[PDB]
Amino acid sequence: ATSTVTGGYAQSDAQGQMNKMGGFNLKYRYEEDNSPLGVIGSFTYTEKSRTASSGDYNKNQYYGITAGPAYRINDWASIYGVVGVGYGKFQTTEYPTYKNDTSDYGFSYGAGLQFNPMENVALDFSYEQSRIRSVDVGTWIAGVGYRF
Repeated sequence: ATSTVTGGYAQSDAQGQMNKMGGFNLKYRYEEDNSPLGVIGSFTYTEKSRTASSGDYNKNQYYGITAGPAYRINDWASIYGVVGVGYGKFQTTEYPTYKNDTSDYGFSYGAGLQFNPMENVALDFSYEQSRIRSVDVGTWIAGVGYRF
């Protein structure tokens, strides 16, 4: 078997891709004892706030669980479709309105991409998109790290 040890930074941004909201990442899955079959785990954690001069004071955190396998077509690369849900319950934490009416989910989906590994280097990507009504969310995650 193998364990592809990856992690890195992510930007979950919504309503207009402009927001550094990430924290850390770790991806860690097991590989099969016959086929070249792996599994691919996204985990996101958002713990950034964004001042400038307006008052975007990012309350709450997101939590986002997306999953799928990874398998080769013949023997070039291993990529697959991955699917999940994203839950965040934010609030405007400046203007005299506080939490308005927040609470919804979005079914995150996209593809999970995994690169040709090394003996101490891995390169893993997820790109997940969700919608809430008429606000898109996009989240990319870098999985850089090792493999053994």
